Parts: sequence; C-alpha cells; structure tokens
Amino acid sequence: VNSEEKLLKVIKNPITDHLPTKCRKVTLSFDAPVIRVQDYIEKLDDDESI
Amino acid sequence: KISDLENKVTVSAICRRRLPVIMHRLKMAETIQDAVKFIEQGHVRVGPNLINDPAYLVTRNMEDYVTWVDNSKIKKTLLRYRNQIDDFDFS
Amino acid sequence: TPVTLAKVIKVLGRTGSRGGVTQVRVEFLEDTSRTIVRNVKGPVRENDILVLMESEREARRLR
Amino acid sequence: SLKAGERLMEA
Amino acid sequence: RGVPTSLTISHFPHGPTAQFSLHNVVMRHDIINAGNQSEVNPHLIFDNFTTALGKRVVCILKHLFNAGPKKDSERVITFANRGDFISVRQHVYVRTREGVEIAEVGPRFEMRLFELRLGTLENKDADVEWQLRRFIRTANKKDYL
Amino acid sequence: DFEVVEEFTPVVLATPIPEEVQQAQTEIKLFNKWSFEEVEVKDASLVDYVQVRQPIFVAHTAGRYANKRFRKAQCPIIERLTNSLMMNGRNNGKKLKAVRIIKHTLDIINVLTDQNPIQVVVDAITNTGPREDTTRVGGGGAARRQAVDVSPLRRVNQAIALLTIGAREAAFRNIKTIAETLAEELINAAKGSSTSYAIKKKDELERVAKSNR
Amino acid sequence: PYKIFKNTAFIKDMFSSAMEVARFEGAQIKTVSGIRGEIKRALSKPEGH
Amino acid sequence: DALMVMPFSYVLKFLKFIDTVMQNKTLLHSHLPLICKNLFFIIKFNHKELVSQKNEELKLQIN
Amino acid sequence: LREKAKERNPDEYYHAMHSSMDQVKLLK
Amino acid sequence: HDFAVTSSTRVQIFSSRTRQVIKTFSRFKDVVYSASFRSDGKLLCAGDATG
Amino acid sequence: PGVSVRDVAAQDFINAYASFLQRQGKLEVPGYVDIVKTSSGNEMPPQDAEGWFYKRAASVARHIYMRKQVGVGKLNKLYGGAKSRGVRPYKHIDASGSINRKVLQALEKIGIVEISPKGGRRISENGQRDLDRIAAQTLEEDE
Amino acid sequence: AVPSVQTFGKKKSATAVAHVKAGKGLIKVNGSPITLVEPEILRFKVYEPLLLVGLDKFSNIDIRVRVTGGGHVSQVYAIRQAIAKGLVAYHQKYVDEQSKNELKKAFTSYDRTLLIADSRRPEPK
Amino acid sequence: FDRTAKPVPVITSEVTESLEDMIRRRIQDSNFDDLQRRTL
Amino acid sequence: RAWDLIRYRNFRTFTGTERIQFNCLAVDPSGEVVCAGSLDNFDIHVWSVQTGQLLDALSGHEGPVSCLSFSQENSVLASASWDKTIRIWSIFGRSQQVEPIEVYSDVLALSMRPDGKEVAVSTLKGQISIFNIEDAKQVGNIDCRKDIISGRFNQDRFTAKNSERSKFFTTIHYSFDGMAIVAGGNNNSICLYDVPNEVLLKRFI
Amino acid sequence: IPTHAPKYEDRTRSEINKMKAQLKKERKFTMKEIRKDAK
RNA sequence: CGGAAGGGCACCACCAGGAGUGGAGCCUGCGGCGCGCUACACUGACGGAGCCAGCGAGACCUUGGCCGAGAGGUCUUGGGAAACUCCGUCGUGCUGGGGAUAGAGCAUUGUAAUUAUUGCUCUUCAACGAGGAAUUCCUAGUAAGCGCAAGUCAUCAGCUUGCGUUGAUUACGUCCCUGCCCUUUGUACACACCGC
Repeated sequence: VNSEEKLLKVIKNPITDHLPTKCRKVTLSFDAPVIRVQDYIEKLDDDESI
Repeated sequence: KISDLENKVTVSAICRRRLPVIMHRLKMAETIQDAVKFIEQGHVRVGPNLINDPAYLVTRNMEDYVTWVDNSKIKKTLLRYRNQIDDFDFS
Repeated sequence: TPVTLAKVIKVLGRTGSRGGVTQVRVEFLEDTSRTIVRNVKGPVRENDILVLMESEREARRLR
Repeated sequence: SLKAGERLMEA
Repeated sequence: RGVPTSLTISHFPHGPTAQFSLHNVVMRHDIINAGNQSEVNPHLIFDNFTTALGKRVVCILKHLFNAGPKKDSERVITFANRGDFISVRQHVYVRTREGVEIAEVGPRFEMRLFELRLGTLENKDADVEWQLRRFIRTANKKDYL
Repeated sequence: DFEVVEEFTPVVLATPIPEEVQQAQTEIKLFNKWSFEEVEVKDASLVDYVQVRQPIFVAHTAGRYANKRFRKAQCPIIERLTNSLMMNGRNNGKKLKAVRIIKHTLDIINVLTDQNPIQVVVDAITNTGPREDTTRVGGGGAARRQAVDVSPLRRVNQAIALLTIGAREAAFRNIKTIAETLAEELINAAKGSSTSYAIKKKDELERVAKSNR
Repeated sequence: PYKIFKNTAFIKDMFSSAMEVARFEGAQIKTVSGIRGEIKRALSKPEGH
Repeated sequence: DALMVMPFSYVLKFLKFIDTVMQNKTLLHSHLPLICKNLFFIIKFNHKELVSQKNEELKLQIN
Repeated sequence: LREKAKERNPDEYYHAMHSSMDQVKLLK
Repeated sequence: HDFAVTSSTRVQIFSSRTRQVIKTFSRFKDVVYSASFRSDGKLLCAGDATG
Repeated sequence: PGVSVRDVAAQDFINAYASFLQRQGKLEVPGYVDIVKTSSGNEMPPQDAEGWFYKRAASVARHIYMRKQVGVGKLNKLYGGAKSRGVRPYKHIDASGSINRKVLQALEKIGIVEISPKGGRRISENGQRDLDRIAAQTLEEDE
Repeated sequence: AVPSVQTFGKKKSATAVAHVKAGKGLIKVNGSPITLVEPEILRFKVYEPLLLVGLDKFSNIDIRVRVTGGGHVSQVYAIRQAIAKGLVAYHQKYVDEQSKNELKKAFTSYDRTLLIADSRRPEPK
Repeated sequence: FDRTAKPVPVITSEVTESLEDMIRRRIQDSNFDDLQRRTL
Repeated sequence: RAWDLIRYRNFRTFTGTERIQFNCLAVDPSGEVVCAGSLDNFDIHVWSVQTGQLLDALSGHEGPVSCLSFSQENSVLASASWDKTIRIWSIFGRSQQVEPIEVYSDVLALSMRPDGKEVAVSTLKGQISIFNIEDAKQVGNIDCRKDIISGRFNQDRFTAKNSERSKFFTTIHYSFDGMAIVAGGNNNSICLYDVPNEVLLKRFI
Repeated sequence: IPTHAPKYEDRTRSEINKMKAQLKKERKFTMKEIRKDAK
C-alpha cells in the first residue's frame, strides 16, 4: 500500500542465477554429521554469502 | 512447323536478319543507311568484336549484345544529351 | 604459470562428436615434433596457434 | 556402440 | 492484423500469376504440438475442376508440386473445390487391413483466386488473363467467376 | 648524406585546409589522434585474428565483412567494437553515437593513462581473451561440464561482447556514462585488475574448466 | 459519402449506429448515377459512418 | 578418417603389431595388401613426427 | 507513355542530339 | 588563460583574456571546499562538504 | 578576400550573430518573449530565455540568405519539429507563426531584410554586407 | 575548352555529380567547402582520398560537386566515390596514364569503393 | 434486402465428412492426379 | 566429350537436354566433376564423371560467362562473365556459396595462379587485374592498351592507331611460378608480363 | 526496517473503469453477434 | 513383418548469438486465447541550432500577405519526414522518463457540442522500477529501428499495400541428440576402389 516496490517477486529459475558469486550452499540433512552454527560461520570466509 | 521453312524463309527474312536492319530496329541509327555508315566508321561493336561490313547476319545472342564501340563520339554525345557522362570509363 | 601454445596441423571431421565440439590435431609450437589431438569449440581453420594449459592430456570423444 | 577408429584404438 | 488473407504465386520464367484471398486459416502451430510433417513428396487430389480456367489452375498446381511422386507416398494433399471456394488440408493416410485410414494434418483454410495475370507480379501492368467481377448482376450466382 | 627532392612548390589551397589535416596526410591516426604503430599484440596465437596494421581515421568502413568465415578477423577491430556497442533495442544501428562514444572513451583513457588508449584496447582484449571452456555433456541425462579449448576467433568475439555488455550494465541505471565506464573497464582489463566483470567472468570460466578438465 | 478514394468511399448519415451498419453490412449497394458497389465495414469512430 | 584420428602412441603400437604379424607371415599372407595400404596411409600421414623421432628398436622394426 | 518509358532503349542516336516587366519584354 | 573559483555548490572557471564565466560545475549537493588543477592542465579536483 | 555565410559554419555564426545583435540592442524584442513555447508540440519554453530570440533571428537571417526569399509559412514549416502525442504515435507539427512574424518585422525594422516581389522577405544589400563582415570577423576570430 | 571532366558517385539512393578542372585549390561541396560536410564526424571519411594521395594536384585542380538523393551515409560515401572517380578521370585524360595507374593502384590498395560502386545485390540460399 | 457476392462457406462436420469419404474413395481406388515424370 | 589417352576412347559425351553451345569449361583436379559454360544459357552445367549425368546448372551470372577456372588447391571455381563480374563458388561441404566481384568492364579472359590464391583477368579495356581470392580483393592490375601492336586492314576506313580492334587480350596464361604472364589476344602480339613489378617482360610480333 | 502491508482480494474512477469495461465488453459481444447473424 | 548397415537433410536438429511475446497501460482478432502500439528513463529527458530521402498526380490541393501564445480564422495567387549532429539545461530521485485520469479556459466543425464531436492552454502526475512459467523466430542491407506515400474490383482505415533512411551480434559446421528421407543388383564405359 506504500506503492514503493514489488515485494514478493516471482523470478526466473535458477536459484544459482539468483545467488551471489563467492557462495557456499548447504542442505540440512538428518543423516549428515552434526556441526556447530557459530563455529561454522566463524570458520567461513569474509566475503562469503552462506 | 515445316511449312514455315517451305514458305516463310524469304530474302526479306534474311534481310531483316541482316545487321543494319537490326541497328535500325533497335534504333541505333535513325536510318538504315546511317546504320551502314556507322558500320563503315566502326562506331558500333558486336559483342566481343566490332564490325565493319553491313553484309552480316547476326546470331540472336549477339543481337542482344551489340552496341557502339567504346570512347566513340556517337556514344559520347548520347551521354552528353542524357547529361550522364562518366569520363572514368572514358564514356 | 607456464602456458603452452600449439598450432593446428589437421582438422578431423566425420567423427562422432557433439554439436559445436571440434576435434583437431595440433603440434607443439615450441617443439614441432609433438602432435596431440585436442578439442576446440569455436570457429577455427588450419595452421593457427592455440592456447593450452594441460599438454599430456588429449581431448577424447564426447558422443 | 562406439566409433570406428576409437574401436581400433582400444582393440 | 496478423491474419493471413492473401497469397500470390508467380511463375518466374515470365510466367503467370495467380492471386488468391485466403481467409479460413487453421494452423498446426495454432492447434497442437502434433510433431512434424513427414516431408515426403506428397500425393495430390484435385476435385471439381471443370472449366479450362480450372485446367490452367490444375496445371499450375500440378507443376508447382514436385514431379514424379512415389506410388506409396504416404501423405496426400486434397484440392477440394465448391462454390468457387477451393479449400485444402494436409492428409497423411494409410490403408487398413480392409479399407483406408487418413489423418488430417497441417493447415486448413479456404482461399479463392480473385485474379490471374499473364505477366509477373512486378509488372502490375501486364495483361490480366482473368479478372474477378465483383460488381455485376449475377455475382453471387455465377460459378467459376 | 643522400636525399630525394619530391615537393617543389608550397602547396596552397584556396579552400583553407587545416594543419591537422595536412599532418594527417603525412600520417593517418585514429581520430587523427593516435598512431597505428607502437600498438602490437603482446601475445602469439592471437595475431592475424587481431588486425591493426592498416591505418584509418574512423571505424566506419562499409566493407562487406559478413560473407566469408574470417572477414571478421580481417575487419578493423574498432569497427567490430562499434558494431558490438550499438546492441540494444534503443540502440539498434546508431553508428554516429557509437563513433562519438568511442572517441570520448579514447580521450578519457588517454587522459587517465597517457600511453595509448588503443593499445590499452589491444592489451585488455588479449588479457580477457579466455583460454578454456566447459561444454555440457548430456551424458544420457548426466549433463556435466567438460572442459575443452576455444578458437581465438571465439576468444575475440566473447571478449568484445563481454566488455561491451559489462560497460552496458555498468552504465545501465547509473549516473556515469557508457564512455567513461567503458574507459574504466578497459583500464581494468588492461590491468587484469580482477575488479572488472570481464576479467572475473573469464577467470571463473577457466576456473570451472581447470576444475572439470 | 463524405470521403472518397479510388474505388472507395466513406459514407455517413445512412445509419444511426455501427450496429445498424453491421446489420446491413456486406451488402449490395448502388447509387443514383446507376453505379454499383458494396457496403463493407462500419467506421468505428462515428456511429453511422 | 579412422586411421587419421589415431595418436602417435597408438601409431607406434600399430607398428609393433605390424612387426608381430611380420613374424606371423602366414597371417600376413591372408591380408597383406590391406596391411600395406593402412601402413602406407599411416606413415604418409604421420611422417614428419616419426622422422623427427628416434628409436633404434623402431629402426630395426622397420628394417 | 509508361511502356515507352520502360523501353526507352538508352543507346538511340538521333541527329537532333546536337542542338518593369513590359520594359524587360521590350528589351528582349 | 583560465582559473577556477569555488562558490556555493558550484565551481566557476573564468577566462583571463575575457574574464568571463567559461564553465560552471554545479553537480554538487553542498558547497565545494577545494578546487585544484593537475600538473597537466586537464583534470581538476573539488573538495566538497560531504567528505 | 570576400567570404560569406555559405563559407562559414552554421552554429558558430548563428550564436555570434545573436551576440552581435544582443550587444547592438536595436532589434525591438517583443513583450511575450518569456512566455511563448515557440511551438505547440514542445513541452517547455526555451531554457536560456536571454538570447533564444536573438538565436532565432540569426538563424532566420541565415536561412533566408542561404535561400533567397521566404514566407512566414515556409519558415514555420522549416522550424516546426515533431510532436509527442504520448500513448499514440508521433506526427509533424509547426512552430509559432506569431514569433516568426515578430522576428521578421523586427529585422525589417532594422533594415537587414526587406519586402520581396512574388511575395516574401529577402536580404538587403547593407544587410548582406553586414553578414559578409561578421562572417569575416568570425573566421578571423582566431587572432 | 577548359580541361574538365564530370563523374558521379552512386550509393543506395545518393547520386553525386562532380566537375573537375585545373584550378586554384578550392573544393566546393555544393558551394560550401569539404570542411563543411554535414555529419561532422565523417569529415575525415570524406577527407580520406585527398590525404591518401596528397594535396598538390588538388592545389592544381578545382572541383565542384552537387549531390542529390540518399541518406547522410549514402550521401557522403557517394561523395567520396565521386571524388575518386573524377580525379582518376582527369588524371587519365589530361594527365599521364602512368600516374593514373599509380593513384589507381594506391586507391585500390586502400579502398576500392572509392573507385567502383558497392552494389549489395540480394542472394537466396 | 440483397447481397453483392457469394458468401464464404463456413465448414461443418458433415461437409468434411463428405470430403473425407470422397478422399477415402479416391485413395481406395488409388485414383488421384500426380505429376509423373516425363518419359524419355 | 571425355576421352581416353591410353586406350584412346571417348568416355562420355555429356550433353544438356537442349544441347547449349558450351564455350568455356573446367575440370576437377581429382577429376570428379566437369563444368561447361555456354553463351546463350550462361548457366554453369556440372556433371559428375562416373554418373555421366549433370549434377547441376549454377545460375547467378546474367549474360554469357567468358571463362571458368578451378583453384585446384582449395578446388573452388571462378566464373568470369560479361556482366563485368567474377563469381566464385564453393560447392562441396554442404556450402554451395557465392562470392561475386565487380570489375570495371566486361571480362573476356581468366586464369588462376598455380598456387591457387591469386587470379588474373583480362577485360575489354586491356587491363589484366589480379585478385586475392580469400579476401576477394584486387592484388593489382597491369595495363595493356598501350603495348598492343594491332594491324591495319585493307578495307579499313580508320587508322590502325584509332582502331579499337584488339585493344584487349583474349587469352592469358600464368607462369607456373606465378611470376610471368603470357597474354595473347586478337592483335599481332604475344606479350609477357611480370607479376611483382607489374611490368611487361617481352613482346613477340 | 519499515514493514509493509499488501493489498489483495477514487470511487468515481473505479466506477468509471467498471462502466467502460461494461461498455467495451457488451459492445463487442453484440457486434460479433450481429456480424454472425448478418453473414 | 522386423532388425542391421551406409548416406543425406533440417533455425520443427545440434551448436553461437540476436530479437520480441508473456509482467503495466492502450488498440484489435478469437472464448478466458491471439496480433500490434506506448512506457519503464542517462546510449536518457528537455530547449535552441543545423539539415539528408524515396513511393505516390481522376470550392480540391495552394506561393505569399494579415493578425491570434496556440488552436485557428483572413485576403490574395496557380492549376525541405523522423531517427540524426552540435551546444546547453537536468540529473539519479517512481525524478523532469511515463502521461492515465480529472477540472478550468479558448477556438473550429456541426441544427444542436452536453456525455469535453475536434484541436489547443494551464493545473491534477496513477500504473509502469525491464517482465515468471515459459514462448517464438531467425544467419546481411538480415533482424531491428526510423519516418514517408497510396488505398486504385479480394481484404484493409487507431488498418492494409508500397517507399526511403540507418543498420548490426553470432554461426555459416555438424549429423552428436531431435527427427525425417534415400540406398544396401556400379550396371553405366575407360583407370582406381569395392566386393554376399
């Protein structure tokens, strides 16, 4: 109602076309080994969009 | 037909097949005698080669491909009346 | 990093390869002896030099 | 199904 | 407005031109993704060609389609004439164990020759071989004109 | 030592012919501004695909280069760059605008780095000319990326279109103009600065190629 | 008729509506000079034109 | 073209194979002209590489 | 006139290819 | 033959033989602070009030 | 050695003649100079309202001198650009004939143009000499 | 009479009539100089034959050119073609055929379309 | 009132039925015009 | 007609259905295709050898084709016709593609370099040009209008000087080095030109 | 960050739009009807 | 009836690109499907200045003069399009790109204008922030863009048909896939090849 932008945007496939370049992609698996979220983000690089 | 050869071949047929009648036909010269004079002066040319004798029967292809000789005063005053002289081709 | 160049000797048509994919014998521009069949994508003719990172591998068929 | 030349090479 | 309604055919060695208005266009693109045409040299079926104008027509269409077809050419074209409205559809066909079975495919429409000229189309001035008379007394009644 | 005498009268023209014109008759330069020597290819396997040896003033030669298979290689490279930059629906076939923006870009590059803008063009082209690319093997369904090489013609065309598109998107919705942003991208790819979209693109292509080689 | 071309005329004030024109469209017409023609298509912007 | 495509390693293998059937003359007499023809196309194709090469066992093979 | 314009035949050689206000009228 | 003067959100290059306004840079938001030419007489810098 | 407006360029001579007529001042600039859109197909008045009328006068004089005699209507067709209809496509449009009449009557007051037989306004002898002199000045403006 | 020749440059719809004679070194594009061509960036493009072959016989020679038809690009290409054709016509007729061959081979070495016309005739496959 | 020209016929299922039966007859008969190659 | 020179027998009298009068002709280097070019039809008729039938009849030439030649190396064809033009065709490898060349007058003589990248052509004006084929660009020309010794006729009404009788050359041949040229037309002369200096070398009456 | 509220499903302009849609739709409906009956 | 081989062809295949549609508005052909038009701004907007074509010749089209910002009207006279190029202004803000709506005012046509017939002037300044699923089409004066002219027996008038201008990227190879087609008796004539 502010008429400033379209907010929920149906976009083109794929997500990789709509992803950043320096990029790590993870799927939460119920079988894959457990990690720590804080330790994982801190061991991540500086300019990386998880 | 075969009656076309047994009847229609004439001295007039071969005479209109002659060259200056074809020049006068394509209106190269206004008159057939001036066509003959142009033939004598060699101001014409018949395909690859120019010509000088009126006593010439022309094959249909060379009838399509006959004209004036290049850098001739007659074709030059043609292009002068048409005001389209192109001295690059020494026209 | 060392990068090698190799001039085309002979184009190789009529083989069974994917569309756009090109199969070409080249020779080492450095050592005129060695001839390797590699693959080139773009539009190419004979006797032009090409760029190469890996030399020992030769580009095989791609159906 | 392979290609001739390739088959000759592997044989 | 994107609606095909006119088709002219010229014969290039100084040949005649046939000028048609085509209206009732039904396209395979419009209907379905039915696949592709067989593209074999088709068989031809001419119907209701009576006058010598129709003879010139069937000559022109016979000659525009490719010469010397296979006896077992499995696609057939029709030339269905009625009420001065020739109409055409592509037809592939097979014979059954007993009879024949066809499939209509390709396009589907009605055209009508409103002109035939002797010269080529780039003339626009050569002598017309046949002209349609729209503004006459017997116009909605006279056949083959 | 030895000399030839060839001019014998001071050439005077009743139409006033400028000094830059009477120097351009001595040497053709691009926009009468940049000479055609000292612009040589820094790398083999791309020479004779790059054609720069023939002098010109403006890249508007109407020579038909669209018929053979290598007339694009015989074409002057700046003309191909202009044909590339005039690629939008709002930019289809605007060659005078193209030539003017090229002149602007060349002036700006010669201002920033005073060596030679056309040599910066040649070097950035040779720099961003890619080296390896991965096709998509269908694999009966297992469509994976498999690295092979690339013709230097295709390297040329892809580099040209890559810098073209990069400058286009860079000054697409931006206060900076196409000429200055193409100057910046050209200096960037001449540096191999890796802040240029073209260099980054070629880098990630050859990265994927070295990966699935 | 208020606008004419070669073999074409634009005629007003014969109908009250383009609906009237479409009810009488595609039809044989002729005129006082005796000459023939056809009403074909209504003009959209005025009503009976 | 299937003889054109083969790399020189396989060419050399083929030469050793020729040497082997040259031992087995009886099999050679079955397909001798085919043997000659393919050998000749091989050497004419890859002539410069092999003649730039050097191997005495290869020389003895040829002898 | 249109037909004669199509068949002008531009090689014809004809021999004829070689040929106050009242105050101004009185002058001329 | 030219010299630039800072002003209210504007730099004004004046001539010398004419002493008239030759160029007006006004693309700024607030008042320009500095205006200095290069050593080669083509590129000038203008310090602004935005940092 | 004798020069003219056909020898000098367009925009430089037009702006220089505008500035010359501006420092002259003997032109009788009309009163609605800062309200007219100069055409109906325009969207805004001229931005520099100081010397647009002098630029128009110089351009009109240059057009007449490149020509021989003109009407207000032919100058209106010349200066008329294309209009922007908006949702519809575009078509041609014409300029302010009142503005053209103001320019022409002003130049006729100065004496540079004058009335012309078969109808029109042409360049005068003194006006042509003045154009020749300012063409010489604009070409020798390079010191 | 004066040694003068007349040629044409013919592009898509652009025809250019050129009249060439020995003169004082003036080039008049419709009464305006060749320094007064229209698009202001193809001035070098129309300049090309003059600086290609040098300025001396152009000091010797005065040319008047009048152009009709075609867009700006067609116009200027027809203009420079007309220039080359007129100059080679003059330097054939009134000047030496050897020098004509020299300027001809030089102009053919750079760009033949100044001499001959480029007719983009269509082709089907 | 009156009309000027023949109406364009709109095509019905019965029309195309009669057509396709005529086609079935002509192809069962195998009788249909073809541009056969000129002999010699 | 295709003939043996060892069994000395005609192989094949290839003909058109209309039997048009072929003037010029060229043959594939490997000898698979033969082309003949007439004057009334000017459609390049091409037969395969072993088939005996024609494959095609190329058009694109308007007016009669003076001559035909095959660059044997890349094995393509140049056809010079009196439309003042050359037309190069590449007909193998699914190409069937065309390169036309405008020249200044009607060409009547044509030959190719024995290396197969340059081509010499003689037109009616007497100039013999050379073209690079791949760029289709004129290597360069040699004038011949001056160094022609044409003869006078007894029934001549003009001079031998002002006669346009044989001010061209009708047949040319390359040196197999591609550096000399022997040209002979309808005149009393046989000339020998040089390619790199673009000068004549010899004239024999 | 400023949250936004979506709308989902001038009164005079809206009724003008609905009325003109009614005009257009009803008009083309009757026109195609009368064209079919006339032919 | 089937399988196998070999060969050929395809912007309905492969490959490289391009351009749209589908997203907003408007028009128009179909019962919610389709064809076009205008926008989404900086290669842009605006203001001056410059100006380059072709197709078209059955109270009408007009050179010129008059005033009126304009729309316009008046008296006389005969039977040179836009895109483009330069300068300047604006500047990244649904901003000045966008003009949808509404009001007010002035003129022309028509009996009568009212529901603005029509044009013009000012004010009001919405949606549209580059278009998902997808879609199509294509290899040079091509796509595209620009504007101009004529409706000349079918059909067309916010439309058809001609005409000019400018003008490209990427292929121009391949059957690898998708198909589709041909052959699997050299028959024919040298030499060679092949040889169920």
